Amino acid sequence: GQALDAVRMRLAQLTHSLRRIRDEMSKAELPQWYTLQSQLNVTLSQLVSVTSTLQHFQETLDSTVVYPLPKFPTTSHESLVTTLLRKKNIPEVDEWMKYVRETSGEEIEKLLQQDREITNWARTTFRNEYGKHDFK
Amino acid sequence: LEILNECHDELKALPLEQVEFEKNTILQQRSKINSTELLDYATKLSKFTKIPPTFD
Amino acid sequence: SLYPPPPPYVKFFTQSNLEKLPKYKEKKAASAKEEEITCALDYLIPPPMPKNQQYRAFGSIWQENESNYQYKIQELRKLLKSLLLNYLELIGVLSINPDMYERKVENIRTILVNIHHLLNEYRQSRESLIMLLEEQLEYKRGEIREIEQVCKQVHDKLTSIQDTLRTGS
Amino acid sequence: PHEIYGSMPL
Amino acid sequence: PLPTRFEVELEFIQSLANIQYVTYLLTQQQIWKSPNFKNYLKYLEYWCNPPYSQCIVYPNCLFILKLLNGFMESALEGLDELPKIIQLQGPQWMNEMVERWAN
Amino acid sequence: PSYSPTSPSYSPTSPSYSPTSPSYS
Amino acid sequence: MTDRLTQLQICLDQMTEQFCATLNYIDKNHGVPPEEFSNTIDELSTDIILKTRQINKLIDSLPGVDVSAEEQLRKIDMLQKKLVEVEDEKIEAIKKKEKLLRHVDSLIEDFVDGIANSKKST
Repeated sequence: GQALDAVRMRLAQLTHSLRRIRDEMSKAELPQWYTLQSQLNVTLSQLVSVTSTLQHFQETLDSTVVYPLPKFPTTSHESLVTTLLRKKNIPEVDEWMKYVRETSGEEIEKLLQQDREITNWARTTFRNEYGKHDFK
Repeated sequence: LEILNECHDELKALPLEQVEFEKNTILQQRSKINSTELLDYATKLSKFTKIPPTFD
Repeated sequence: SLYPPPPPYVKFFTQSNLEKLPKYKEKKAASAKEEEITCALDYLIPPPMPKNQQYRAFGSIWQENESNYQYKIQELRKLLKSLLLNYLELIGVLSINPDMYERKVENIRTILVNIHHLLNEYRQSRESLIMLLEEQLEYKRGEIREIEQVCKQVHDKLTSIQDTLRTGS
Repeated sequence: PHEIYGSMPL
Repeated sequence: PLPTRFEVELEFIQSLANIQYVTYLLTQQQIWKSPNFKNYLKYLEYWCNPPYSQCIVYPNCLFILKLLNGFMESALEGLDELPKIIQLQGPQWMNEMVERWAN
Repeated sequence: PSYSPTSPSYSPTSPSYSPTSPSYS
Repeated sequence: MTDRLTQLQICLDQMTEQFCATLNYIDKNHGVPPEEFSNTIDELSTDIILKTRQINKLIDSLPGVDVSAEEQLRKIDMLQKKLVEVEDEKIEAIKKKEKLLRHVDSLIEDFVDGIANSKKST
């Protein structure tokens, strides 16, 4: 419950930041560019923290089993239950990665290791380039 | 003059031409359609539109 | 799936087919002077009504001034009296020898079933037309009569005012 | 069409 | 036996009255994208006159297709609002259907 | 305490994307 | 108002329900004191008789119960005819009422102009 509690508080503050950026964008007059950058960076790094913390506690979330309350009436709130129950993605993202995979399209493994060696080589090359010139 | 003015206003409130076009439209609509098809369609919808009291 | 697929011919008719339909039907009429599907444009031609004027669906069949009933009344009255008499005889059967009571039960039901048949010929759409007829007729008469009443009272008030102003002259 | 125009109060 | 095209088109028209069917049909992209389906929808318009209208089982779809007719110049967008709007506008649309027929 | 609660952001108008297919018997 | 055919269906349904209840009482009560049972059954039989007499007085009170539908056809046709003439007469009635109405309006305007130019004449 502790992990889900931390997820709750962090997601609540993320939703609060979203409500903020919403009600300062809803104005008919656009504020200064710099305030928009500050709000963007803060909210976006907060989203990063959301992702990282959700990553950290996957085991606690998975272990939990969902069950409706005995006191909760489904006869009158079945629509509300179904609203939270449904999880299928929005369609546009679906065909989005479908076209993405269409465009992308032992052989695969050796290309994978070739990518490994290119990555390592590029990292070493840029380390050497940084070391070549004194930046301090 | 005031009271006859509200008498004029209330008489004008009760309707002129619009009522007679509406009555006309009623008359050609009734004349165009035959009663046999209307009664058949009413009988066929009597089961669906009218909810029986014994339908749980 | 839950939802059956669209009809197949739906996909055959594009905008080009719609715009070329007039010349196609003109050519078809000129040539002509169950319909075989020799061209993709045949479906837009209105389908012909079946000669039998019948339509079958789900195992069921389907196909003037409003645009001795006393015999039926007395038959219904005697049937009701006989139904009450048979109910009395059946409950007496239940009283004395109920083991064969069902032997009469369905019999009574038949009479009840006959009553339903007696309703079928009496079927009521014209009666509903009549009742709606008189209700809107009386409503429009009420509206009309209140109209002449109110205009007449306004005219009477105007005449009284005219007399009053003439007296003050 | 004119029924609505003639039937509404000012 | 094989049903005639009359039966299948009439059953399609009467099934168009279902909100779930309309939502499912509009869910797929290619159904609305393809002009064939809307061409067939406009072709279906000629059933609002007798004696074809005498063969219908549920008159509500008569407006729905007409409402679907409006959909070709109102936009897909509005698919989400379809159940709410039909539930809200059922009273007045039923009243106007009754005015068209019962009077 | 709590500076401000969150505004109700329910979206019942969302149509949902539940896949329905195993209806035929 | 309630159509008498719907009342007839309600009456027959109530009659069937009353017979079912009476026979259920008989089946579940035969064996209760004889006097109370007899009194209750007398009440039930009086209910049966009364239901029968509303059935009789509703079945014979159906207009058109003893009238052939074709003279209803002519009477309905002539009803729409005389209806056509009655809205026609209402058309002339309303048009002449509007005529006298704007005669009244014209005299109102003339009298108001007379008042205005008289009280500004000094």
